[PDB]
Amino acid sequence: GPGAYISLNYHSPTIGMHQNLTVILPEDQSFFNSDTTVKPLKTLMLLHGLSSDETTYMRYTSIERYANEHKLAVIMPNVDHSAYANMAYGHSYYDYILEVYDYVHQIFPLSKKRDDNFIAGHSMGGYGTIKFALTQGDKFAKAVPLSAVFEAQNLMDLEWNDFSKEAIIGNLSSVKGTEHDPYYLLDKAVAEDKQIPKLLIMCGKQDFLYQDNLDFIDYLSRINVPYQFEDGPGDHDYAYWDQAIKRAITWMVND
Amino acid sequence: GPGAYISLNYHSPTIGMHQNLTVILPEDQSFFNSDTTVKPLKTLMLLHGLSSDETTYMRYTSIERYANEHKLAVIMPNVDHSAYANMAYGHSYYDYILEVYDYVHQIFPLSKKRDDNFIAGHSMGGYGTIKFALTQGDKFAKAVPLSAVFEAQNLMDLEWNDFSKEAIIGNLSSVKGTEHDPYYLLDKAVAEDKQIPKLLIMCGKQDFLYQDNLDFIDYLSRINVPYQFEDGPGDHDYAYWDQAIKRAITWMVND
Amino acid sequence: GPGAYISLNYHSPTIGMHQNLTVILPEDQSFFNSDTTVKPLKTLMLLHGLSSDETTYMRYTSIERYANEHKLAVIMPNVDHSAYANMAYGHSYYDYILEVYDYVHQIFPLSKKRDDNFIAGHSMGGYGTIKFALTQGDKFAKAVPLSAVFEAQNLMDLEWNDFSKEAIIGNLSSVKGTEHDPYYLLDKAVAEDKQIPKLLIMCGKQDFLYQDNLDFIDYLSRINVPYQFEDGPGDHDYAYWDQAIKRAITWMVND
Amino acid sequence: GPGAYISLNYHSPTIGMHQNLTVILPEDQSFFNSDTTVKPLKTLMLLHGLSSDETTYMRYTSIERYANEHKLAVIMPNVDHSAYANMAYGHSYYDYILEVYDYVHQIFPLSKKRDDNFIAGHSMGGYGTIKFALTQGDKFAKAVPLSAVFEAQNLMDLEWNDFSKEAIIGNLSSVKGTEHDPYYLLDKAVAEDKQIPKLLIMCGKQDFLYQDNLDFIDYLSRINVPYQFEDGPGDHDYAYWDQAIKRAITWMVND
Ligand SMILES: *C(=O)N1CCCC[C@@H]1c1ccccc1
Ligand SMILES: *C(=O)N1CCCC[C@@H]1c1ccccc1
Ligand SMILES: *C(=O)N1CCCC[C@@H]1c1ccccc1
Ligand SMILES: *C(=O)N1CCCC[C@@H]1c1ccccc1
Repeated sequence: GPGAYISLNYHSPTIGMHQNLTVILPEDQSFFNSDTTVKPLKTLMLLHGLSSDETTYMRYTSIERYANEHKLAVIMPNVDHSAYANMAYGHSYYDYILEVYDYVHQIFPLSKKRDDNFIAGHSMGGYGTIKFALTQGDKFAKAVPLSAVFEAQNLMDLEWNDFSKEAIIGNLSSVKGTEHDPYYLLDKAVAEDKQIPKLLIMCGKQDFLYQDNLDFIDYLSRINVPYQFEDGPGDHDYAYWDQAIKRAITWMVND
Repeated sequence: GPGAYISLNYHSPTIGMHQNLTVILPEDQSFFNSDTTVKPLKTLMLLHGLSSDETTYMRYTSIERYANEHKLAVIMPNVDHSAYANMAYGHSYYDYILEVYDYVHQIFPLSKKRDDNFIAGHSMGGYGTIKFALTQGDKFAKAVPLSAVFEAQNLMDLEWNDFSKEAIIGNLSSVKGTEHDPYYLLDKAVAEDKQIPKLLIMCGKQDFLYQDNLDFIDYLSRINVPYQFEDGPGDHDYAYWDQAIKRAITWMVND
Repeated sequence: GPGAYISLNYHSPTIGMHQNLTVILPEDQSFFNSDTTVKPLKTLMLLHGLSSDETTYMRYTSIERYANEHKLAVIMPNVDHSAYANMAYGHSYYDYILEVYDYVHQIFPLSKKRDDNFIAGHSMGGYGTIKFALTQGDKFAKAVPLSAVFEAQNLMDLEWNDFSKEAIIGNLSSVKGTEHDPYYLLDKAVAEDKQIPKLLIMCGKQDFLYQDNLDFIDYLSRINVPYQFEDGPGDHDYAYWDQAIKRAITWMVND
Repeated sequence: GPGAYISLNYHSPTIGMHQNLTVILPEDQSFFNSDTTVKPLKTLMLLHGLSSDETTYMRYTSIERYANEHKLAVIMPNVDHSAYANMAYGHSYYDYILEVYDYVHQIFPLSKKRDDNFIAGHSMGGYGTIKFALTQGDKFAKAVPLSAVFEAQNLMDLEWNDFSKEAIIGNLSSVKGTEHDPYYLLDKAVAEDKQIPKLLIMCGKQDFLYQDNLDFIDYLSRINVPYQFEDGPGDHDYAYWDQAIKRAITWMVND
């Protein structure tokens, strides 16, 4: 089963600039028959890590092959070094992901039902995934952080090439207890009885963030929030993310 | 002002291969608001000439700027050296254009009303435009051949690099009186009382097809088919088609 | 080390039209220092199968990841339904591959040494690979047919979607003894003592072309031409070609 | 004149992320002769304005047609909302432009002589053009600011969609006397007997930056810096920049 690979570049009203976006749209027989109603596809929002962009999942994995097999549309935006935040000094990249979600669901044949919408991503994108899962729980039925950063201070303190902590968080001395802290977002969601998407958290056992993942699922267990955790051999690279996204895609479309 | 520039590559069931396609999709406020119904856009099917492809209108004109002013969606397929024919030895490129039409109208917010759908193209694409206008009149309200080939044997006998006459028409010596002949298609459309689209025919006065164009509008006049004809200085190049397509787009979107 | 992914569209003098080409160019520190001459890279010409195009290796495999690991440049042209032949009724796609080879070696930092240049491909592209291996042996030190068609009459008689046998071979009754026959090309290469590139032949055991590959390597054995043959589980799909190409790239650069 | 349109995406060591870049590469015979030495092309570094990106010159002008006509290679990078600065809280985008210059001169057949290299851009890109002209005068023989901002404080105090002045300049209350201020860069270039490329300054008379351009040219004569200023009807839009780059390209190439 094949599909369409789509590169879109549009002027975003939220971030004030042209920006590239890539979309995988699997083929359906209704797309070629003008007398049939388009039946909308299940949709995955997929978020890249630091130093990656909207092209890197396509280049370094076989994701389109996996998505085609499962009739899953995949949306891959670009957010730079933003950590998926409305940046103190930068762009409103949190709001941007929400605009991308609304835009593709308006212009493409994508289901708008919560049960048909998922979010996933790796490293900074796993951090982004858990932030959206805990603040936009009504938009996604399932969320898949891969090799995620859950202790936000480890992301902000990283000395990554050309990376600016202050652009994201400004003057802030710590992120604990703020909108940047997944532990705070999680306590907030439980306290307000928000829907939390079904969680499949994956991380390779040789990954440097492996302890970070253990600490977070340990906290989830202690506050009685369900999840699936899958580890096994793997490091912090696209060889691991290629295999994990294949497993994640199978899990999201099947129950 | 702003819009989306879209590159699509999908596996076409009609031509049995992956093929690239370009789409210009102007922005509409309904595209960014999940609570409003999408307002479908007026749509232009735009056909390239021989040796061009799906990228060349973008590269050699400012078509996206003009389309954006008038909120006109533009579909630009690729058909190789086919002359928009179901080839004797090749691909079913006539059927391909009908497939592209149904496909983009299924997956994008494009109006399906006849009054909102137009077709245009230059040289071999003007030849294609008049063929679809005279055989698919129920799909297009307006048609704009630019520097078109109306006497088909000029194209079939043209001595262009790597161009194969026989791939298109096979062993046929002449194209007159066949599906490849716009005069025949025209006589059959009038004889069968088919709806024929509103016609704007343009061609520069220094173009080698100028006299070819004069012959065709003279025949249109003798069989009581209306048209508007625009000439003036210009040759067979993108300096002319950049100008001509800007004027054509204003004519299409305005009653 | 991540490198560059490059999409090129240029007007080909050989096939008389614009055509898309994709290139993977791994990073070399000399690319960032204007005062040095570029260290020319090893280069692989990679040929797609029928119904694929210049984007399908990127989309359905992780080839860029594998190429980056081995600092291997990769050239991926598009040749439609041509079977890499100068078509009886169509385009001169055999000559086209030679033009692509000359073009990318002129404009990119690619080694022009025979020992640094390789060719590979699957199905129709493995058939193309073996023809180029046996007719351009001075240009390639290694050749890797994957799931190749070696008995050409099976591809010509294949009834694939919109596939035209006469477009390639015209009025020929059979392909035995012609330029289209790899067995003839092999006998001719041995008879004239042409250099034959180092051969790695791969085919999945569940592939319908498996017996066709066994027949060909048996003939190679009987005329004392060396080769390495790799089978194992796998069918005729990109799941198989994703890791045949990963093994092939390791084999090509490590001699 | 036909040519190559090239999209490149590479992981930049300077800005720590994958980034897209577009390149226009006109044809020369030597690109198709394996036996001739490639003749290096004249090269234009072309800088977009605020809210544009690496695709917008190709989409909203006919620049490739003009460049092909004069055998001019054109490099179009993306620098987001950076104003071509090494940002206080962001990316090292000044250094990035220098990396791009070195990179494309290593991997493409581009002349490294000063007399063959030019720089141009509009609005924020005209501001960028004058900054590189006055700090990298040895890399460029000619520079063309189009509708530029010379009084840098107009750009920093601008109230544009999602635009962050503090990302660029930090706490600075004024830009005067700093690297962001073109008037200081000009006095320092004159003071240090630094080479100033030949200057063609263009601005439409209805452009809101027109008085800002008049002020700069009045200062240029006042201190003996030669220039040509070209005005005429035009506003701050791509309709004007389409003229102006067409005229600008003819001026730089012909000598
Ligand atoms: C993930 O996107 N991050 C970017 C570089 C590699 C992993 C890294 C990270 C490491 C440690 C803490 C947070 C982020
Ligand atoms: C138009 O598509 N054609 C391609 C090459 C230039 C003009 C040419 C044509 C010339 C004369 C008759 C038919 C086509
Ligand atoms: C390979 O490119 N061919 C295209 C379709 C799938 C395999 C097919 C082929 C099958 C049998 C004989 C020849 C070709
Ligand atoms: C140019 O790129 N700038 C972005 C918005 C429109 C013009 C604008 C600018 C205006 C005035 C001063 C500096 C920049």
